[PDB]
Amino acid sequence: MIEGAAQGAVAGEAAGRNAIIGALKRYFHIDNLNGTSLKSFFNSTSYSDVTTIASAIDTQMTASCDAFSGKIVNQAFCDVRKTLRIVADPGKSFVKQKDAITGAVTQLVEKAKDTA
Amino acid sequence: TDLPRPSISAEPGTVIPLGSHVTFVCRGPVGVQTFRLERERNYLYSDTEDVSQTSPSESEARFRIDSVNAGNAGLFRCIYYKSRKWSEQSDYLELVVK
Ligand SMILES: *[C@@H]1O[C@H](CO)[C@@H](O[C@@H]2O[C@H](CO)[C@@H](O[C@@H]3O[C@H](CO)[C@@H](O)[C@H](O)[C@@H]3O)[C@H](O)[C@H]2NC(C)=O)[C@H](O)[C@H]1NC(C)=O
Repeated sequence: MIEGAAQGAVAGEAAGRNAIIGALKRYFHIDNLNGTSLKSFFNSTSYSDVTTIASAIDTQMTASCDAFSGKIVNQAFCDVRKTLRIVADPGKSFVKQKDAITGAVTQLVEKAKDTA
Repeated sequence: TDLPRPSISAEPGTVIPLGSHVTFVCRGPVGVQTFRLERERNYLYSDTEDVSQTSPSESEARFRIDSVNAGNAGLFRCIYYKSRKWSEQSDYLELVVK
């Protein structure tokens, strides 16, 4: 009785973490965030905390898709800048990366909970 | 349309010995808000807002690699943002590391 409410509660938390992790992996083609695995990343921060995840993804994108670093192992992650119209297009106004990431993460968390 | 094309140069040159330094200098008109240094791909870039107005009509931004490796080799180009529009990109510059 008491320990099935326990296994039930962690089964639900696992399915939520799994939903957001799959969504971030499939959309950003990333397996790690902020120096740790996405499963390890979601032990400390909430599964629907759009602001924290978007800021961490922004910081990682600026750090791993730069002109200085040389060879970028993960091109697909940087390629997301083209999806979010973040790459410079002559004649048009600036699109901030953090804001586009925030909108994307918003859709992804809504989609994961929509699974729920 | 009214924005002039930026130019890209490398100092001390396009051929850098392995381990040595190189600096890409992006030049545009006065009032550049942001310079963006792009690689062969649009999504691989570095931005800077420390733009120094050298002359009443020419401003520049510098992107410096202290120690190049083989992965730094390849194409680079400049683009700048001014008056709510990105300018057209400069021509590509090939960095050769030996
Ligand atoms: C993202 O990576 C950073 C590290 O680069 C992690 O930041 C650190 O997170 C811990 C909480 O897990 C913060 O709390 C504690 O701070 C006290 C001082 O108040 C210190 O005594 C503890 O040892 C621990 O550091 C810490 O301040 C924080 N530091 C920074 C620079 O952010 C962060 O947790 C990572 N985020 C995720 C979701 O993994």
